[PDB]
Amino acid sequence: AKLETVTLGNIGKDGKQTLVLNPRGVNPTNGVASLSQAGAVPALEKRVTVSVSQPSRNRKNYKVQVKIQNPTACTANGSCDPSVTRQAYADVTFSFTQYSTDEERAFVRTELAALLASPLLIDAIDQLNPA
Amino acid sequence: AKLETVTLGNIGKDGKQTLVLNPRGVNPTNGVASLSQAGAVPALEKRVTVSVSQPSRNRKNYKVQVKIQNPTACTANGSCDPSVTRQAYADVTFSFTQYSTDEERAFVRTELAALLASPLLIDAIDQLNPA
Amino acid sequence: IQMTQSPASLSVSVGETVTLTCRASENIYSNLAWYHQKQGISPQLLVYAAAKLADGVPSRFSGSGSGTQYSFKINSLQSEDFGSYYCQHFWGTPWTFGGGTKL
Amino acid sequence: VQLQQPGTELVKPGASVKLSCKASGYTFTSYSVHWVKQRPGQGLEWIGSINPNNDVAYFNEKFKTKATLTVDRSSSTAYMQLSSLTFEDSAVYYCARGGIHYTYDGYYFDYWGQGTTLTV
Repeated sequence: AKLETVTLGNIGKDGKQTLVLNPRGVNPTNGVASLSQAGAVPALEKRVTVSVSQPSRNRKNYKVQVKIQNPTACTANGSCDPSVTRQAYADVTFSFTQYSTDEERAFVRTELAALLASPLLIDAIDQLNPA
Repeated sequence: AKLETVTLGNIGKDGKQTLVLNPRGVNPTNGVASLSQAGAVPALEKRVTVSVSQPSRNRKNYKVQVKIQNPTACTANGSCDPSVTRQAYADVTFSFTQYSTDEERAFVRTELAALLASPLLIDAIDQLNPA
Repeated sequence: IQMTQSPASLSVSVGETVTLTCRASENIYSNLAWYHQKQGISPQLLVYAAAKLADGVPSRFSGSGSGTQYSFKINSLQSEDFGSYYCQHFWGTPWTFGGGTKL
Repeated sequence: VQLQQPGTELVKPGASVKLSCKASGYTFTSYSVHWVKQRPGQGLEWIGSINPNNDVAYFNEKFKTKATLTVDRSSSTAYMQLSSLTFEDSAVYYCARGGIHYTYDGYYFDYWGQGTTLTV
């Protein structure tokens, strides 16, 4: 539906760290819908973009793509403005079929979420331990 | 760390379904773990693979890749064995860097998890309508 | 999945340990609760995973379970521990609760 | 953290009043809310439950055609309908918060409020 101010609460390694995302408008060229964070500097702010395939009469496949990327920057010595030193990326691409029902797509999405909360993948991401 | 059985309960749409994954051995040519559900026929069952780039002396940047697929099959007329009718894929790729601290790596994983349960992606995946 | 609990009455005076079980029908994994209520007020949570103490309840309650058979026990019965303990499974959707065993 | 839900309600058979449960102290739109029905002399039932954000509903099979439940985010309240009431409905209705809006492992009811003791 129409994108709104998404607020994510109780996240990050423990307890509570809220994160309020404000919409940043759809890109007409390719249709990605952007979200961002109310940061002091426009280039030091976390952002996420979703992109659902446009429904057509003859489209024998669909593709959802969610792309999070958030930067972390320190105050570089010898300059008055902060500069991005590194950033973390994460993209997920669902790929369904023209005949897939809702029970399948909901299943895949919730399975991915529960796997993200699983005791295996939490350590595989936090501590980078291969399985 | 060391992979074992992974149990997911109350998974989505209506919370009526469960899913138990059993380890299926690490591939030794490219280090890809494997998990699968105990299905009727090995050719059709839900599979999950987790791949983490191995630690090395320097490396450019690390990579975590999760890749699930759920095949749905039907008993076609004139045949005695089920044939996989279709399947829905999904994959997520994290791209942390060498100096990434543990806290910010654990922030992306649960930001994605808390975003896959927001209304925006529920509407974007379950019904396939853009924003 | 239907949970069937084990002796409902158990009588027992306040001088001994008491142990009870809450069987599961179709191998629920290690995720079930052990609610406790005293008559006239709302229930309270004691064990919230299988063997984990919930928030601040004193460490005289202890739970443990196999793949499809789980147990709950108390060291000192004491005067307060009464009121038809309950067990609930969280594997499927129905979350059917148990029969309830008074003391 | 506290959930409060009146003390007593009386309808007469045929009518349908909607029970309310107000939660204060834990940022309402982060933990799902569950409803449990206790007979005067029998066990608990687990009517159903929803979470405040994204409004996904989990129902028991028996109560699917009898009760519907919703949220009010502005006042941070949970409502439950009981669209039709017969003689064998006088019970105690507890509202308890348990879980979180993005994990499917912890759903243990820990913070039960008091009852309502419906009478028909």
